[PDB]
Amino acid sequence: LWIQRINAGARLHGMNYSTFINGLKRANIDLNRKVLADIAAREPEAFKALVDASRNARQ
Amino acid sequence: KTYIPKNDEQNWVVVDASGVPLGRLATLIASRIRGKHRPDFTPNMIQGDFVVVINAAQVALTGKKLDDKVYTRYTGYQGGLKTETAREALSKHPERVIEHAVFGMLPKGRQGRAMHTRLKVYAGETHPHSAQKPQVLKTQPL
Amino acid sequence: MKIKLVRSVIGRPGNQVKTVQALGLRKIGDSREVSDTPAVRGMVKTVKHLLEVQE
Amino acid sequence: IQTGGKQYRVSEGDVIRVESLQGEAGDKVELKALFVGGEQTVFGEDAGKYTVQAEVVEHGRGKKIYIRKYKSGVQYRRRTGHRQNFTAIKILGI
RNA sequence: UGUUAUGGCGUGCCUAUUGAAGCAUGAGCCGGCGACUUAGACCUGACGUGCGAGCUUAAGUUGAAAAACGGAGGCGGAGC
RNA sequence: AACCGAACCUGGAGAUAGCUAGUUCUCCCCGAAAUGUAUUGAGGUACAGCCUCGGAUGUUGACCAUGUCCUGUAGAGCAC
RNA sequence: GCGAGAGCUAACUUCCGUAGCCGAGAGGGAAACAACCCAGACCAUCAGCUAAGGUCCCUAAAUGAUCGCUCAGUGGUUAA
RNA sequence: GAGUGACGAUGCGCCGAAAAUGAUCGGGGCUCAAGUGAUCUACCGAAGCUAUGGAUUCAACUCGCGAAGCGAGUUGUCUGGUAGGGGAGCGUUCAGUCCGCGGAGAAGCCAUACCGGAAGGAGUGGUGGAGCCGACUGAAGUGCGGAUGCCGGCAUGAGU
RNA sequence: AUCAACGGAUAAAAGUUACCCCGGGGAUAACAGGCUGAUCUCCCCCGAGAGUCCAUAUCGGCGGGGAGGUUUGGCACCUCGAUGUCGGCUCGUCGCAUCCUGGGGCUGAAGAAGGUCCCAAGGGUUGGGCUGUUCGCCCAUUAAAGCGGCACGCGAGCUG
Ligand SMILES: [Mg+2]
Ligand SMILES: [Mg+2]
Ligand SMILES: [Mg+2]
Ligand SMILES: [Mg+2]
Ligand SMILES: [Mg+2]
Ligand SMILES: [Mg+2]
Ligand SMILES: [Mg+2]
Repeated sequence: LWIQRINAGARLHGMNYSTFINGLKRANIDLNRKVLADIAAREPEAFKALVDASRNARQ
Repeated sequence: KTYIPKNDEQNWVVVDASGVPLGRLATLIASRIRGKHRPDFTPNMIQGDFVVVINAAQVALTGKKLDDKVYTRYTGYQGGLKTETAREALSKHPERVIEHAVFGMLPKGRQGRAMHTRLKVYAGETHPHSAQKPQVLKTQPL
Repeated sequence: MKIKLVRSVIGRPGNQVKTVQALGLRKIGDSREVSDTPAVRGMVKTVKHLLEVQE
Repeated sequence: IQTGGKQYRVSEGDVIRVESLQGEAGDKVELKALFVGGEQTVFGEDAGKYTVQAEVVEHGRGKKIYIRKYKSGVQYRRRTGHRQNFTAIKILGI
């Protein structure tokens, strides 16, 4: 359920779960994992920030 | 703990079928019908959008429309109650080709069946505008 | 010589289970520093395919 | 979470797995992994600068569960009790 | 706490068996009844206690709101 | 005397039953076998093997290396 | 599975050898599915990483990147 | 007027290719790869590994005690299981002992969201209307879903 | 001591049961199904030779590759606390490897009548004599008087 909500929002900001998570992993600093689904669902402002950070640590 | 929903929204989408490969189009509709990007993101109920298909007759099929694509639909006690039709032969029902490809990629239970109410297929372009008094937010395939 | 059990002992021949026991590895992930002696290098070659070898 | 919080909570008295600092106001400081304090959003190690402050409210046993196990035609039936121990913590930090 | 919608998951029980949801056996349901015991101065072992290089009584006898007596005999004690 | 290749009733009698069924509170620790040889034996049984508990011993057990000996399969070959 | 006999170089066949699993083994995968593949379940959690297997929708996760092949739905019924 | 004909190797494909209830690769659908050869990463994915909390087994190490040993307490380790073996206990009747309770309400019955690791145990309330709980120790006709089990009551078929 | 049934039951011992009885076994046969497919049925390959001449209009030695699952079997997996067993009748439905009828190609097709192969399962596929018969033989017709599956389809449907 958690993963489903993540890639839904990840795809809202031109990404996807696979990619997004790798970004947060590549930005070692980011280790949300648990909680991460609620941010996507309730805090869209905040979720976007984490998408933008994930995009950096990758490409 | 995890977040649940509301229902104040009922998004209506207007996908065009024109030249899109059948299954390729189908996928987009089935996902937007279930809960792809999902409002509150929950599976105990329907969060899905009301897809409206237009240009059903102008849909695309690869190497075989004449051969291979055969809609088997076997009637009452099969006392040779075995009916088959080529996809080309579905010039009678273009709306049922899209319809009975999309339902094929949907859950099949009590809820799943409830989901075929959301899909509303039409063969025309300007004439489908029947169920088009609510929202008409056009979303292209890819 | 760093050695770690990466594959399960289930479905693997007796001798290989007995070797993996001698090497003191009890779970998957279990890692240990190893001797460069011919017999201890010899144990590690018997069950090579079940272990991840660093050096 | 995995034990020991994070996040932009408020002044909430939540329940977590046992902390050892027995009795009331045993004071606990939390690492923090994200925050929305004053709408300002910041994540990992940049959030690590900041910390959360907690006060050990109580020590308790979680609602009794019963661990039941069954294997068919083997006459295998198991019945055992269970109660998970927790530490309730009042949040009141940065 | 009760109840309810929808989602996921999900092959009664026992027996017998290489293999039971099995279209193999049994059983309508509930209540009650319903299956490893007792004996012997028997044999052999674990635990235990009392005396201990020794230990012990049987039948009986006398007292019985109760136990004492009774050494006939039995076992260690030498084997081949 | 409503079921006769030897009536019915009571008893011996809880006949025998290597066969079928059934065998009831709980948690914990270990945990098999379906093999070998014999059997008027082959769906039974004796001894071993395999399990478990207690005692003794206390590295003798396991794997792997080295050293040594044993061996006629795979392949090959046509000297029998 | 591997190594043989029997058998038609048949059998979900039979009888040995040898390894592993089921028997007594739950969990993931293989649609479903004792045995195959991964992996051996002390209990709790609305945490994290991986195996075999996967990442269009049903269904978790790239409708991934690059150079090629096939146009028969081959893929997704065997030979001379 | 510019290349063209034959033996062979190989990759993927073609024909050869007919069985009985209705079809299909699980399905939808797929060549505008969701097929397929090769290389490469990123994610999913189990009761495996990991995080945190707790319990058990064996062990070595501390100690409460007149000693062994039993309790506690670390640390390590263990904990799938059929036949079977080993350990610790729960419950029922009767008994001896002690502490009690009861017509201002005993047993039994009924309801319940409480306690204990389990067998189980308590509180409160309701019924009942005269006996009974707890603790230690002793003894058993001591624990049932099965036996086409026995006795009894009541269902189904059926308003047939 | 051919106690040789050779770890040797007594010194001493054959048959029969359709009159049969009990305890069991799907540990084990007969029916059906399942797996297999030797045999069975069909189809394909090669082309010796027959066809006055010409391998292939028809035919196809010796030999080779498949398919089917209707035969006889093999095997012994569910069923022995019961899966009624041949034929008929009644009732159907389904495969096509098509008996008729429909469309074709080749012919050793002048025509008419055929032969043979391909496509095709819509409907059709007679009544008697003999035998329990399925089968088969005969009589008399027919466009034709098909071969198979469905527990050798069908007994809580009938016969016996
Ligand atoms: Mg039986
Ligand atoms: Mg009797
Ligand atoms: Mg071949
Ligand atoms: Mg009963
Ligand atoms: Mg048969
Ligand atoms: Mg018969
Ligand atoms: Mg013709």
